Amino acid sequence: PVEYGIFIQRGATYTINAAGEFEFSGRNEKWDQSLYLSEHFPALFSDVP
Amino acid sequence: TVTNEFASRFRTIVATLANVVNERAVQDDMQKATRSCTKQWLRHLETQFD
Amino acid sequence: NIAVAHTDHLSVVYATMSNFMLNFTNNFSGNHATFKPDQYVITSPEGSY
Repeated sequence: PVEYGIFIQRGATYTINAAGEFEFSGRNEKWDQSLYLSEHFPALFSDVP
Repeated sequence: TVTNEFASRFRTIVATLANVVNERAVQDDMQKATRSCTKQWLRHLETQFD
Repeated sequence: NIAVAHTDHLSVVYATMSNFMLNFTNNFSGNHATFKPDQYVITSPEGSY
């Protein structure tokens, strides 16, 4: 819990900006299957250090 | 011969009214469930209209 | 003990699968960080897609 609030701080999800790196959303959302075939990724797999 | 502008006017309403629903940033997930399953009503109804 | 069969037998039945007819999509899974499938909607001048 001491550094989970540092992870979920930057964002639970993210999008990719046109030509460049990732863009983490400052929101804390729960994941759903409706988002899969549309936009975003589970940011717990976004592998930016 | 096969245009019917009255049916096409309604098609334009459905098109621009869809974006208002497909933009409303919601949270907590249950609206994300209904936010996707509303187009199966939003598009079905426009086909019934024609 | 599973390592023997899961490498030189269950791997032969996979290499054959990608060669069958009726299979026409790319379900690429290497690197979960950045993969999205392709949308192929059938569009019409009027009506809905």
